Amino acid sequence: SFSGYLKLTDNVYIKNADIVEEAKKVKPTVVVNAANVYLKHGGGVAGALNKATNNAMQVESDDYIATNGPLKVGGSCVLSGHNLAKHCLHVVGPNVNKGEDIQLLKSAYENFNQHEVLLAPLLSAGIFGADPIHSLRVCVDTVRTNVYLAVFDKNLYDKLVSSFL
Ligand SMILES: CN1CCOc2cccc(NC(=O)Nc3cnc4[nH]ncc4c3)c21
Repeated sequence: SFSGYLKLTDNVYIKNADIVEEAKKVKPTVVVNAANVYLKHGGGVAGALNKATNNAMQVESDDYIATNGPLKVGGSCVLSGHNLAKHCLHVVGPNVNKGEDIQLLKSAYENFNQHEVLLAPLLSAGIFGADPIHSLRVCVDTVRTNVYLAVFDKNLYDKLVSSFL
């Protein structure tokens, strides 16, 4: 199961880890992708997860969009986890660098409540432009199911733990 995580709350855990390496080791039921509405997995966590699947995540995602159209900011869809997990929950947090409303971050984290346990990144963090400290606060105050947060950057991980209320 998940190992080496620091316990933040009754249901939220955190670790300084590369989510691709973590997913390959644990093979969780659900890995969360930091998706955009088009499921174009070019960079950030999405680019990394898609590269680990040898682009199979992108081929599946393009068929999903061709059939269903784009997701909503704050929405999600469940697709295959390929070689990383049973399922991938593609969640769209607001991208501050595209001028999207940070208030949609709580709606994005509500998608996690449909799954009993998840391996996830902090939504809207990294190249999505939000404050990761804020994202962790919204995560703890919204998600009720068991969430294992992987934070790639060691310096950010230390800042998140040391400033956690
Ligand atoms: C190095 N690993 C181990 C297993 O083999 C593969 C295969 C594909 C990708 C990676 N990891 C990766 O790209 N990680 C990555 C990058 N940028 C990122 N930005 N934000 C998160 C985040 C994660 C790995």
